[PDB]
Amino acid sequence: IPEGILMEKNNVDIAEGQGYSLDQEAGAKYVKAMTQGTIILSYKSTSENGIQSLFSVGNSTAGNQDRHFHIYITNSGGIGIELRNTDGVFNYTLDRPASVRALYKGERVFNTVALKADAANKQCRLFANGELLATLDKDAFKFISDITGVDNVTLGGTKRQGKIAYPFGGTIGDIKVYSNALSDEELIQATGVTTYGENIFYAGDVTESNYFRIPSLLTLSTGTVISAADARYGGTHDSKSKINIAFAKSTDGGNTWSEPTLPLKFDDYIAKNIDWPRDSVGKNVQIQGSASYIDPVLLEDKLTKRIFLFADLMPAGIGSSNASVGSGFKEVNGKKYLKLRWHKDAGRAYDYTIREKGVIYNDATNQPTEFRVDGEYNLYQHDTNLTCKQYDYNFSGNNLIESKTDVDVNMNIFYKNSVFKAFPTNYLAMRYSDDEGASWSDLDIVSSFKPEVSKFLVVGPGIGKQISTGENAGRLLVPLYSKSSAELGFMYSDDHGDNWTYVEADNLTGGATAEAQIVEMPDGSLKTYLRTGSNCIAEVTSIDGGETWSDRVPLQGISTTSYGTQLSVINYSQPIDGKPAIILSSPNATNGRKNGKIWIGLVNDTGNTGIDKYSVEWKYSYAVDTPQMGYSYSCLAELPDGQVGLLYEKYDSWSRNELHLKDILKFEKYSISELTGQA
Repeated sequence: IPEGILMEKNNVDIAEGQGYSLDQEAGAKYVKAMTQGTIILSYKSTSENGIQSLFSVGNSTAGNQDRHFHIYITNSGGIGIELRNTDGVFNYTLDRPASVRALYKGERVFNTVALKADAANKQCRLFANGELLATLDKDAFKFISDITGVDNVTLGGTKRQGKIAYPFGGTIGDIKVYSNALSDEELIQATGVTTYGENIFYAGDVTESNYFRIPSLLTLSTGTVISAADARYGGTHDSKSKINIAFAKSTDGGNTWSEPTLPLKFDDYIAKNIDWPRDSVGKNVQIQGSASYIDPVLLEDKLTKRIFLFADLMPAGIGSSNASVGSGFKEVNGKKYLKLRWHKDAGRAYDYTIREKGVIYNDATNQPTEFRVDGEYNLYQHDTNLTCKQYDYNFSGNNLIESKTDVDVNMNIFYKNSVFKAFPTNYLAMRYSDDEGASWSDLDIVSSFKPEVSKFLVVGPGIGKQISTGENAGRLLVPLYSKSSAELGFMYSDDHGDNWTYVEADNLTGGATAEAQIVEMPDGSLKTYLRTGSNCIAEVTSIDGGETWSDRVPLQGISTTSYGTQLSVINYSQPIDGKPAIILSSPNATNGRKNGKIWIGLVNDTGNTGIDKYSVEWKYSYAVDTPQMGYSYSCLAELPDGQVGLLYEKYDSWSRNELHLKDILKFEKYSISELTGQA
């Protein structure tokens, strides 16, 4: 077979279920016998068929339905290949969910994909839209030449017993089939021709994390747009892992973003780019003894121009699921202090406290020890910083080995190997900045108020809210949720963030994930929209600056799942259709986190007093992509121009089949014209 392009076809429209024969192409005889090679194609799918073959080569005869090779896409954005010659001979498969998309800003768009079958390296690699998606290594390398009785080369389907299976519908922009294995670099460039939206954080940036999750986006009063997200190092698992909070800002209306920083991070475990296994066994494994920060909330005090970053602080090996019930604080002399356990004492003997100026006290004797903690909660003994060996983590088969290295890091009270350990429950941490992230204040653990009866009290990720008018104008609020005497809760500050007060919003003890976001009504009253464990998004109203809240009321007309998903709801500065408006983002499917939509709700004044004064008409909905396309957590922001920015997870973060995916946190912008269908 010749060196180079064996076949090339451009602009082929394929009617759903019909396919397209490439058997009369001059090079079909070569394609039907490839020992290795590269296939690159640009396509636009207009079909909702579940599995759609883009290109295939195989045996179409009776009883030979398992003898073929094909590159396919799914209506949910997955992409993969199957190289088969019946299961007893070989069945090589490779895929990666949420790799491609179907629609962008109201129109079906082209995607560029590529498969490289590299005989020399006994390796197969899939690429899509400028990204290397997956790799398959096989000692017994196989390709088309190994399929028995190949009799066809087809576009838009796979011939199985004379029928077109995995029917594609749409257009094949171009397809090139090479006999040689092109370089990854060529394929990255080749497929990178089609990209939609942009990335703020990405695998390869200075955060050193391969994964990201939980978006936070906010436009400051100065015009600067800031963002934050979980930098998830050990795959995409929720805490009881190694996770830091990343931060970035844009000073050009969301066009370009600065080099990311890590304002909230721990160093007990090294921050490194690592490929987390996605096989049925390894995908479930997570880092066991690392401390972490998870779920960011951004907020600005428009009077002082100060910004705040909040996140859950998880001690080594802790996640909400295994957090100990308690506050993590002890009251001495009528004041609450963080409790500490001396590593040589009994497992549950927290006989010390961190008092004023970080001095650690022996509660029994009520005398200071020779230890203290600085503003970072790192330990000192007689003015010398204590240190401990940093951990590294690597997979040895399906086992994740967490081993010490020779690297010394400052010993923090939240580390597994600290001489003084904090109580194993979760904490609420925050830092402030008066220079838009150039520098941040010391670590402020504001959860002294954590109910002693609570298992966990965490934040509702996204952004906080400052009341702009009325009796409580200036008050800062951050949404919370817990497994306690209350589920939904809030923490507010009337002194510009210096001190915070906890508020129970209900009396629910089930501990469901009541993540919520807050919007302000024209008179300064507040409406909070939250996820529930029912099949609806709930709404609660406050008429006293967030101190008391009405009972949950279902948000009629916006579908969701039983387990639910975090949502984003924000105020918009200009009226829409002449009325005050709020904007909401959330996946709209009743099962699976998919079919993300942006809704616009118009505020109406019924003139009634209190709780029933305002009614929101959810008049517009905007589908971001096709129904099966993944969409999980998100955060909206009104950009300096009239646009609405959107930082979100373009995949199903609930699915156990879509864990540990890189490049899923996307940033997109929409005008009100588009959102309202005006275009």
